[PDB]
Amino acid sequence: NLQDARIIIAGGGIGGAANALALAQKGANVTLFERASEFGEVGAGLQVGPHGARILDSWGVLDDVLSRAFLPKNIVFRDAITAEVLTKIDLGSEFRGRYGGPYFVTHRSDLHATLVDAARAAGAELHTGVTVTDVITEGDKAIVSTDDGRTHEADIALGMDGLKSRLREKISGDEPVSSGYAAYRGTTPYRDVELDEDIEDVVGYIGPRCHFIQYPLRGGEMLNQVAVFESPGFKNGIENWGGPEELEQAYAHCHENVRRGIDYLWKDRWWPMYDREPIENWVDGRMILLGDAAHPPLQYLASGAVMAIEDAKCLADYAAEDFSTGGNSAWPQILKEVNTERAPRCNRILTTGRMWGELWHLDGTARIARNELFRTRDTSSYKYTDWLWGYSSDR
Amino acid sequence: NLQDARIIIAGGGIGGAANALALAQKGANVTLFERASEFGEVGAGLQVGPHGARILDSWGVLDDVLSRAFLPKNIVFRDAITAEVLTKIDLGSEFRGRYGGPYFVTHRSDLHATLVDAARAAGAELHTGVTVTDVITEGDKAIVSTDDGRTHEADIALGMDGLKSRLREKISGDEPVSSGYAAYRGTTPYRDVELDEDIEDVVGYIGPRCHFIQYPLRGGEMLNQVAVFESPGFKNGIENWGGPEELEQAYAHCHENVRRGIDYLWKDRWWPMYDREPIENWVDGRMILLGDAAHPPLQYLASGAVMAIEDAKCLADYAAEDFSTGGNSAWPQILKEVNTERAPRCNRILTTGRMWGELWHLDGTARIARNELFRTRDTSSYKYTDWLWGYSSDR
Ligand SMILES: Cc1cc2nc3c(=O)[nH]c(=O)nc-3n(C[C@H](O)[C@H](O)[C@H](O)COP(=O)(O)OP(=O)(O)OC[C@H]3O[C@@H](n4cnc5c(N)ncnc54)[C@H](O)[C@@H]3O)c2cc1C
Ligand SMILES: Cc1cc2nc3c(=O)[nH]c(=O)nc-3n(C[C@H](O)[C@H](O)[C@H](O)COP(=O)(O)OP(=O)(O)OC[C@H]3O[C@@H](n4cnc5c(N)ncnc54)[C@H](O)[C@@H]3O)c2cc1C
Ligand SMILES: [Cl-]
Ligand SMILES: [Cl-]
Ligand SMILES: [Cl-]
Ligand SMILES: [Cl-]
Repeated sequence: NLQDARIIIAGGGIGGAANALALAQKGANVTLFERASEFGEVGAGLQVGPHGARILDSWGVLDDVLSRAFLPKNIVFRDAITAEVLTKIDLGSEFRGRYGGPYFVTHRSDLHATLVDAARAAGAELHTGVTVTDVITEGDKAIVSTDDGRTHEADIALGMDGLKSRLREKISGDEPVSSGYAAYRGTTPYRDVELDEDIEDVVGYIGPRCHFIQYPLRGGEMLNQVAVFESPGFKNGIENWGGPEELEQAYAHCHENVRRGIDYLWKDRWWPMYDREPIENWVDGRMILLGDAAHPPLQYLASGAVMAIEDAKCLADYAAEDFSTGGNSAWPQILKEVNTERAPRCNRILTTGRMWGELWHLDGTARIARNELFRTRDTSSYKYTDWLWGYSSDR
Repeated sequence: NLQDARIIIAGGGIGGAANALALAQKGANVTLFERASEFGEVGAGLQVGPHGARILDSWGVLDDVLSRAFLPKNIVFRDAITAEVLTKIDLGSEFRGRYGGPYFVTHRSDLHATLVDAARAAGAELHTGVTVTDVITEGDKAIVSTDDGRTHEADIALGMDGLKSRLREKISGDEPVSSGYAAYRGTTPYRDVELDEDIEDVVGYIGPRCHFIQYPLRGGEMLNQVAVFESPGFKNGIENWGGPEELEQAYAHCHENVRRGIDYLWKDRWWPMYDREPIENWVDGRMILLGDAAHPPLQYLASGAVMAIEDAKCLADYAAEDFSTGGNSAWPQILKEVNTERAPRCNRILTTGRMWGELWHLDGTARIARNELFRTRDTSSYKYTDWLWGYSSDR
């Protein structure tokens, strides 16, 4: 356990919250600073495969998250032009047996609140409206600066300040890499969505230069919808690219079931999709980058928040194992071993995820090939998914 | 049979020769005019699947063609960058049982000579150094004009004057459509080719914007090699595009086994690859277009000469069936019924063949998808090939 340990976490998204929870459950003294004046997340869906669900269960929060989640029976891929089913991933008891938990979907806001509440309950000291302005390592401590003029001492600090991380600048000068794709979301009362057939699955329509995803939330009462498309504005240097004037033309070539979806999306806000090139080293002295600060992906594998959750589990587990015997002096080795375990995993998600989205967005003969590949696969095989959903950091 | 019938054939390529043979075997009076001063073909390979081999057998010439041919055990597709086997089409006894004949390869020159010799033996009157300058229909006869100032009367005329057909202008004003790809050939003494492993198959290396094919000829004594690549010169308006200064860069990204091949090719001559858009109607009065004049493909399905051979069989069979009972008056109906049977078949080859070559030449994620599609297929299935190799015109 981590009783005598002190950890400061810079950032209170899903990542920082999950780390606060995992560390406080080991008995660590955890202080978390969040920039925003309240804890919160977007009131729309995310997907959490068994690689995240098993970890939530270990922390004792999965039952509760599920009480407010939805349990899809399958992930279903459809052609966005014809609406034809291409393939399904069965998320039933064999899936759950194999991977040690369910594949679920829920509101980001609910998952985030659940984590924050559990971290507090476990002893974490969370602070809102506080920005971490610097982290340095001096001797055997991290020294953390905040925007109220204070400095704080801890054993280690976690840089969990997201895609636009400034703490990352201590290690890398890279900038976010634009995908040229933009994401829109919507949640609609389920019954207000014009549906030809009801939805109890995660449905992904994949088409030339676009996709469209639907899934139920909150026990089937709401439908989450997500539209991702290639922005022509981006290729022309528009700074504020991907705006809603692009949506109608971006989908004009798709099936009516996809085109009807667009009307339900929120149009006041969107998410231009960026990632970063993979980096191996996430550690600067007694600071480690985790979550999107270390490994921000494009969302094709629906695993960014899951990776941040995995990060928490690995950090807490490896530290509790080694700090007990080696104390504070052991922290740099612990960070190194966490980085060595996590980088190959997460960097494969970044890179493979780019290829996976490309595979979705093919046109022409390439689309013909992709459709037939999906149709004819051995659905009993897990070779395309075991690397993702079957990973564990357990040593 | 066709005893009282008179047919004039404009063109003496593989198509015209095969039609001369098929018609003369039915007892028709056949006169064939060829522009060139000698009958001949290129001294390099072509492939003849069972859809052509069965027909040659019916005419009694397959045994003889085979005595000078090669019988590959498989068609083998390899990735042009890695040289990895992707899939094989087994050409063994089950294949031959299914499709009614062998898949063989031979010299174009030999097949052509064999057909010409057999057409002569069967009674066809062949003439070299004679160009057909016009064909018109007057009453119940075709009237054919030649470049020695003569005119000739027949019951029907076949326009078999190739990709650059002028007779086609009677029916369509279309021009050849450039693929932007160019083909080079070579034959090398088998033993002079630097081979890591010996070849007893048709091998197709398929890569980004290029392919490379090898197969043995003449009982394994020579190796046929064919290089097809996307010409940058074409996209820049070079009239004489696809020249050999393009070959080295076109293959630079390929595996050594492909790159070594280029040195063996003839560099003095090449074949810029054109086809035509499919047309339904091939008949103008008592003239019918057949062979490349009617349906010139890109060569990805290795079936252009085979289609011309099929044309001959259908024409001869359908005419012999109906002329016997209806005489000369029946010829326009016969041509219509031959056109109705042949156009959907051949036009599917034109169109599908374009998609098939595109499938070969994919890059990026599309190539990744295509490779995996090929690898994982049900090799016991014939669904990708029965339309091609299992067709018959028999009614
Ligand atoms: C359209 C879309 C769909 C997605 N869907 C899925 C999905 O289905 N499943 C999945 O697992 N993932 C998904 N993701 C990925 C997931 O959203 C992210 O990977 C994940 O939320 C990252 O969490 P984080 O805590 O590392 O970073 P963030 O969520 O960015 O949190 C960083 C926090 O740090 C705060 N902050 C910033 N700087 C400072 C500072 N200096 N001091 C203090 N606080 C600071 C910010 O206010 C923010 O609260 C998706 C992403 C997108 C864009
Ligand atoms: C690189 C390449 C590879 C190929 N490989 C294969 C393969 O493996 N298998 C396959 O089956 N097919 C293949 N083909 C296709 C095949 O070559 C052609 O489809 C076929 O040869 C066409 O035969 P044809 O008799 O209709 O026309 P052509 O071969 O063009 O013959 C037309 C003839 O008419 C003559 N002529 C022209 N105008 C006149 C006139 N006015 N009067 C008299 N004579 C005239 C010409 O001199 C010529 O001899 C390939 C083609 C290419 C380019
Ligand atoms: Cl993601
Ligand atoms: Cl992801
Ligand atoms: Cl051809
Ligand atoms: Cl062809």
